[PDB]
Amino acid sequence: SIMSYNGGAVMAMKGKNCVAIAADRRFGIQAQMVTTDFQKIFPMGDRLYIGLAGLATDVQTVAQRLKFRLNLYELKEGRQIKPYTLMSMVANLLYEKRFGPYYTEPVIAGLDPKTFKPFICSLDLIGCPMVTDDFVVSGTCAEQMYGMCESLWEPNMDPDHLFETISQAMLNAVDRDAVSGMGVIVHIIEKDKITTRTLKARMD
Amino acid sequence: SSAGFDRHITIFSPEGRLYQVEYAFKAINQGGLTSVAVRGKDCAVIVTQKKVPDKLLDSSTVTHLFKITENIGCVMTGMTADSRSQVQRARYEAANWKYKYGYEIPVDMLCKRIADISQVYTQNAEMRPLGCCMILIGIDEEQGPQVYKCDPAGYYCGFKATAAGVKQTESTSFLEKKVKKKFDWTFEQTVETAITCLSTVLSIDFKPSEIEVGVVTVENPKFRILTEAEIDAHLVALAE
Amino acid sequence: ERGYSFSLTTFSPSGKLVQIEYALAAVAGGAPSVGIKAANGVVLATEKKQKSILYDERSVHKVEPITKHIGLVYSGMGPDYRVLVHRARKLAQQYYLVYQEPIPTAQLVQRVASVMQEYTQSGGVRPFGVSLLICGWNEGRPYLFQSDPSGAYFAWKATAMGKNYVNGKTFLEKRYNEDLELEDAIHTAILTLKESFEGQMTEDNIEVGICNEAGFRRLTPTEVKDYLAAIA
Amino acid sequence: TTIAGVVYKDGIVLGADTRATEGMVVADKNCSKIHFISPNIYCCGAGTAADTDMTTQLISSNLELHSLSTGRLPRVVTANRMLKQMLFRYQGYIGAALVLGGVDVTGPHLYSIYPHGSTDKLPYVTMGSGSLAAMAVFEDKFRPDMEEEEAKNLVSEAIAAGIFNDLGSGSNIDLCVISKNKLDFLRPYTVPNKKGTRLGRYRCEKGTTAVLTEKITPLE
Amino acid sequence: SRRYDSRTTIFSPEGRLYQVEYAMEAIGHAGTCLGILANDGVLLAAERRNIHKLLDEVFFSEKIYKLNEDMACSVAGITSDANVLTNELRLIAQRYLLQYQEPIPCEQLVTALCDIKQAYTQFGGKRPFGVSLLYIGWDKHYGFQLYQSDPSGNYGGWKATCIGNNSAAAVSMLKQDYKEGEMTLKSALALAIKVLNKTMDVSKLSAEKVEIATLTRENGKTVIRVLKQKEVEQLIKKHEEEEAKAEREK
Amino acid sequence: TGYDLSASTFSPDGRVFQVEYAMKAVENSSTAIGIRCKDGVVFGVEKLVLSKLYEEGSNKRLFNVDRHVGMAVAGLLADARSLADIAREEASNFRSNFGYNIPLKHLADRVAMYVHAYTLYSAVRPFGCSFMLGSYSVNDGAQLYMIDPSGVSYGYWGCAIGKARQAAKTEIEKLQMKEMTCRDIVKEVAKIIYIVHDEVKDKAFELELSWVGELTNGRHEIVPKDIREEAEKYAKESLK
Amino acid sequence: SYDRAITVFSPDGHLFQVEYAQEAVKKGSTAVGVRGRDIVVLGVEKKSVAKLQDERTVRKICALDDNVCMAFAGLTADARIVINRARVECQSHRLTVEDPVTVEYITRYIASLKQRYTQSNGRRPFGISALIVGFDFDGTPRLYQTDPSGTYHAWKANAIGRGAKSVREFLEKNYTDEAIETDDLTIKLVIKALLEVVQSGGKNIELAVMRRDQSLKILNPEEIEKYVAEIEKEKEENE
Amino acid sequence: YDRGVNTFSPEGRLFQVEYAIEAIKLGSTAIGIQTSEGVCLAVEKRITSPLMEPSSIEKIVEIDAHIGCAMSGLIADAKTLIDKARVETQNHWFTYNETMTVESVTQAVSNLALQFGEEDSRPFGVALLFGGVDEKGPQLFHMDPSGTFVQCDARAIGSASEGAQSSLQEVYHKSMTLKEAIKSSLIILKQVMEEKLNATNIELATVQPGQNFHMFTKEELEEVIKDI
Repeated sequence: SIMSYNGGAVMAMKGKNCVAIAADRRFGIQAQMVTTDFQKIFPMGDRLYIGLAGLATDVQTVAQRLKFRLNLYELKEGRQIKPYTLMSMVANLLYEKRFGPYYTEPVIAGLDPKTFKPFICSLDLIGCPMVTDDFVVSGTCAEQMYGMCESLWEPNMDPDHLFETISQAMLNAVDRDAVSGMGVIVHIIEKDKITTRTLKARMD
Repeated sequence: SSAGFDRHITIFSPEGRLYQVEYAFKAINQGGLTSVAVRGKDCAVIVTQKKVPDKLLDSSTVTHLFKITENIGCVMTGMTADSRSQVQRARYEAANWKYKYGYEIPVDMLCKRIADISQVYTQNAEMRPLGCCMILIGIDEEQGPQVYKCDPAGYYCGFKATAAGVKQTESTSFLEKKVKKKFDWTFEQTVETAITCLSTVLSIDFKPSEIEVGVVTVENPKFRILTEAEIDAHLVALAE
Repeated sequence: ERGYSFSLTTFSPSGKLVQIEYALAAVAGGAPSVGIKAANGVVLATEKKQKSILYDERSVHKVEPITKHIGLVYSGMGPDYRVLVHRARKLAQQYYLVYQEPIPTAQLVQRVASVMQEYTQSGGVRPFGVSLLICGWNEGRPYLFQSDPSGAYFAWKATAMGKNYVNGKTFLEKRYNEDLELEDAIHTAILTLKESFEGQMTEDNIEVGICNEAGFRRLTPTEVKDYLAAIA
Repeated sequence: TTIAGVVYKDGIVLGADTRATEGMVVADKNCSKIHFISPNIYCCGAGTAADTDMTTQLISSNLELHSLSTGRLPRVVTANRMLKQMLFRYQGYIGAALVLGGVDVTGPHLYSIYPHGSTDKLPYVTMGSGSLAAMAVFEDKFRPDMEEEEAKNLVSEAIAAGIFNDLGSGSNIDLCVISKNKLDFLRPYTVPNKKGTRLGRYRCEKGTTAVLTEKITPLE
Repeated sequence: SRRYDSRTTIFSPEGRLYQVEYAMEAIGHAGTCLGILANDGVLLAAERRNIHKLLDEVFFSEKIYKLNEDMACSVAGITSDANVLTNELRLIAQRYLLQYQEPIPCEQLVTALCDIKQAYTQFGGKRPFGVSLLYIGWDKHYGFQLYQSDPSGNYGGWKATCIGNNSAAAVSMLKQDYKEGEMTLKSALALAIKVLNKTMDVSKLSAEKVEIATLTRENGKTVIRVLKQKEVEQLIKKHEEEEAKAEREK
Repeated sequence: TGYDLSASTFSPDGRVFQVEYAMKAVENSSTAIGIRCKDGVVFGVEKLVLSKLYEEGSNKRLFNVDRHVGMAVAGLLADARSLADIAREEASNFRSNFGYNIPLKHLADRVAMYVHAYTLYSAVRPFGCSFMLGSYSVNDGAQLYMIDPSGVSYGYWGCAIGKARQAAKTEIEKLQMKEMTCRDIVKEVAKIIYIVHDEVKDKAFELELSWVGELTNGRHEIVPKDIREEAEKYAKESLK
Repeated sequence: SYDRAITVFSPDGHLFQVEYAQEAVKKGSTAVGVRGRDIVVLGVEKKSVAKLQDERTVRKICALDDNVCMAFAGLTADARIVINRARVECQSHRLTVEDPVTVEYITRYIASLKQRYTQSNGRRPFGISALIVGFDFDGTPRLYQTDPSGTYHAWKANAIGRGAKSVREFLEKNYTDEAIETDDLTIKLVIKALLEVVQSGGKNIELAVMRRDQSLKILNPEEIEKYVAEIEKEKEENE
Repeated sequence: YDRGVNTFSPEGRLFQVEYAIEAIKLGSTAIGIQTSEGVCLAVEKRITSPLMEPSSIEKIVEIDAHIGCAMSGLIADAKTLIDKARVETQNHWFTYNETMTVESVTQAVSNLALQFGEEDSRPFGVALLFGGVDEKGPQLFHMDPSGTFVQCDARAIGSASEGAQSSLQEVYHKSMTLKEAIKSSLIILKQVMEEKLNATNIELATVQPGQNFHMFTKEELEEVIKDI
């Protein structure tokens, strides 16, 4: 499959009053190392991010095309976009090609423009919506990602244990499969302020 | 008030009046056709007459009445050139309605289509505005009787007592105080006043062969083209 | 067909459009219309009177709401009113496909006036004499908007349209102060309906829609006689 | 992913589960496959979720503009004709499994939606991979012209029976009740399948995680 | 069928396009705008068309519209006919961001709109654009860029611009107070205030009847600032108060 | 001025003179008629010969559509061939989708759509051609129809076109619509057309004949003029 | 699309709104040019600048290539279209036949495109003209002209715009084959031309020079005063 | 009364086309001569100023190898017809492998001469002089803007057209040779030229089977000038 070329796992773990998202730093081809610089998470709008896992062309395509539609939205009316309209906007573009569909695993981690309510969603390449308050992940390993959330993650968590849990999550899970590694970048956002942390893996 | 070609095309005057379709209002008087419609409680009646140049006139082509569907039917006025084409457009709208939607047509949306069609042709003056007047009846459940008339101005309106044509100003003005009041409407009562309103301007009391009279009552909802036999029975019934 | 589509309506020596001046003259000779944005919601009244007793208000309506939460009134001809309403209903889906959410008030005015202003530069005829009044309730504060043929739209609490639109508005300027409620808006709507009356205070000579933050509510003339019988 | 229902005497009762996953791995226990159409009609999704949602949004689009223009309650066959026409044009390219039902003034109507567009009227229909045991419980235990309460018990037992049988059926139970004077969408209902408590505490603490760079971005 | 069109495109016996004259009259009627010199900032001033106090004015900026985050433009002309160009140029600047993922220097953007503005002129006898608009913003090269659009297709861009017949009296005041850096944003505030005081016939120069906007360069913000009426009130009051100190020469 | 120029633009009287200019243009054409008995429909046309002008049998106004339907035209000859060819190939569409004969009543609706549409658009003009349509069949019967430049679809048991029209069809009422046998009515109408449409103005003329009905079993062709010479076998003694 | 007759042929021998649109070029600002074996020069006046703002962007001379200089007259809009259209041509001739654009190839494009732009209906002719100044490959010079009908012709010197007969009569001193033996004599020739053509002077004068492969340079308002100093002093030296 | 621009005349003919036929009378003067040794021709460049460069103005062009052409009145529209017809001469060499015949240039140009129409665009005022030598020997051909083609032993266009042909009718004969055709034509050319004869006033255009192309070369025309 094409999803085994670039790979990548975007882990968005929501806390109590805040939402966090994390992704691997490594960008390369299969097991051959290239560079850790490329970040698969991109900032979109104000107090909102999006994770992407898949073909880097479609990843940057969603980055530039969402920036297109979002700029038209914010430049028409100055109101900040709501996450529900954003998800319907993402599922719209992914459904525009039924027989031509691109390869991506969009994961949106954002806040509420009006209030402190966080948001999480993970859609397939055809834009299958999932709206929950717990967590959203898209990546390679099926057993490891959701398995660490079942073994650790709880509905009510503070940012201290949120980063520590997602740390060992990105450790005991991502390090299982060699296609993702070489460091992990973490983005935790809340109405108060935005915080960004990073991690480290083996350099082999 | 007129700038350039304004007099010959459709735009708005200083008062905003259209020059072309006001000629279409006097485009009805060609032929001298007068169609009156009286819709009663359970029934709706149409009455119209004809002109006969000579005996070579065919009795099959006499009928000026049109039938949209088996339930609903129509009557036209003015120049017959625009009426036959506009009726064929109603055939296309009714056939496409049952096709894609697959249920009974309210006859209100059909009058919405024709109202916009004659309006869209009034928009651009490089095609003929089609000033023909569109008059129908209707049959629909829970709404009782239905009669709708699509005027060439691009809007649709119709009710119990409604009519359009050259002499309908006189007759319907008499029908103002004559109809209601309280007057109850039966079959022979609605057809009687359909004759009396014709007797206001004409009062010829000619044999039934000349009139084109449709009537639709709700027992079997299907509208039926009338035969001169039953009208002759109603003609001797209205003579006291 | 021909397909000329040329712009034939052109600039006057003063710079304005004489055809649009004829359009505003069709609005100035239009039927009396008024609406009031106050507090919770917006109230629409205007007037409808048949040419004779042969017509009734139970079937054909001069006021058809654009959405369940968004109503609309207007001045001028009905045929072109239902035309721009038909385009407004279609355009509502072009919005709803991407958003999957209802639509803000001004969001209609932006795209409707854009198509209307496009229809000016475009060939054939123009916006004609239909000046539409768009209202609705969103984000907790409702809105009342009106545009013109040239596409210029403004926001306010209340206005008068059609004939005697200046006299009725000067009466609404002294009556309307601070904020008003739905009952008070309907009350002074009877006052501006009694301006050109004719048919005020009678349920069959007018139609009253009302916008609310819970969504637009269209009441039959029965409720128009309820509140006003007994008027004021 | 199983949708089924039965039409009782005075109305229609439908049901669905929330379970949509892939394989034996537990992923999403909560999913809403019952989608809005209009006050008189609901819809139950299956197969591909995103494609059937865009289809039910176009059907709700056509019924929104038409019912608003007509001002009356449309018939179920009005959307069924466009449903069977659009899916027939693709000849089954987009997999579509839906339950089309509703109660109008003419009474209840039920139509089975297939990717080819073939629709037949039945008192009860079962769609999805859990349609085997559901049809078996229905066909065996069904009697015509049941009341609303007995239909709720039949739908509850039929959907709960297909849970264990089918591989992808389970988690929450959704109820859909359609009638002339009442419209009931009841979610959730009952969750027979769960997952127990953790065997031990792996809960993380500070000092075992090395942080390279911690960036602070104040807002406002 | 050739006599219906008025030949707005076709040349005129005067040796030039005849409709462009009436186009310059369309913008030259009721349109009131200006520009201020750019030194570490820039500001904008216009006239509010609304004389009705009952209006809501919930749309924030009235005559000024924001095409880009760091770059906006003043506009003068028919509202909706300008609003078509607002979203059009906004999409042209958006398709440039869709290309390079980087903002748009105003130079090639203004010339692109000029190539669009000549469309109605050069074919079909179409009605030319009755809207002439200004340009403001900032770029990595020339810093603050203040340009001007003309119906003839030229970009008449200056750091001090004039729009309208009433503002034509300010050009003499612009060159009378003319300086370069030197001028503070505050000095340009009093400069444009005296511009309206000389041009606009409103008694006492009411602050709520005229539109004022500013712009600043911040890293990496570069905010286009819509201002509350509080600072404009005290600005024009402090302005004519400084003029009360400028009449002491007698 | 010039309210009559464009066909899409009305006039203060409520019509367009382009149709009226085309109407009286057909009046300059020679005799074009039709008559239908119970056994068939008789057709005839009078050819006007200016000088020689050419060989006999060339470019006759009598045309054909299908085996059961044919054209007798009037007015401009080229546009007559145009609408004749359009109605000629139009029957092939009904023959392709179905495979039986096209009803003449609804075949005139097509020409009604063509002529009316050409009056709708301002770019094109109305056609200055009229014509007669008639036919007979065992499963259909005798239907004669008349279409003019105004796009009117109508018919009579008999009709006339050209200079002498109302005076030519007056005495035709002596010939019955049913009881008469169109085989003998060939020479019966031949005596009328020979006497009427006065030839004292232009002495050189010629006469054509055709027929359709049951005797030919729904076949429309020319009843032979060279056989029995039924045209002048009688009418030579009718005027004296 | 849009169907209509731009201009029709009159028995007088020419069209109306095309040949009369030459007045749109005749009413434009004065523009001239001089080719040379060493350095090529040109000039323009009547800038009508406010002098208080930045006029650098209204410049009437652009470059498709460093060796190609565009000198035009008339309104700016059609000039900018001539710029971008010739940019598509010079770039297409950059892609195909990599070597730079010859003057006959660009004049054929600009002139014949305008001609076929006057041919098809629904296209209004440009109200502008232009004349090319530059250096052909292998050191040869170039100058040509453009017509509203799209005809190109090469002169010895370029005098056009307002007062074309006045400056051409002033070229009586330019007919000397000794001009220009040096670049200083070429700029002195433009100095005498710009002083005579037309209203001038000291501010609105705008020009530039290019010598061989060296790119064109626009001198600041400093040496321009020096060339105007020695040109004005030459009248005192001629006594 | 401007109607449709395509309207006929009551005499009659096309309005706009006949107006352009009168517009040919202001063009340059060019005279071709048909001679068994070859088809010659010449034109007056009509110097508008002493600054004029001689090689920039040419009224004669070369279509095919042995086929030449001339222009009249308006230029650029004819210049487009020149190279556009050359594409059809190369497409002629595609299938037929040989040079296009001089008579077939009529079908290659005059057929497409006026295609103009309002929909799917304006006529031309230029008349062409077709020189060349086909397999049958020298041929001189001429066409009008309307597409009407005629074979002429000598044809003049532009200003001197009526005057040059009226004077040249006497000097032309079936025995005219090449050198005689050149020096007897420049007598008319020096009569129909306003400026004093020089190398920049007129150019020669010749086509011969054995000497080509040629066309003609400069500095030889000056040798014929001293032979005036």
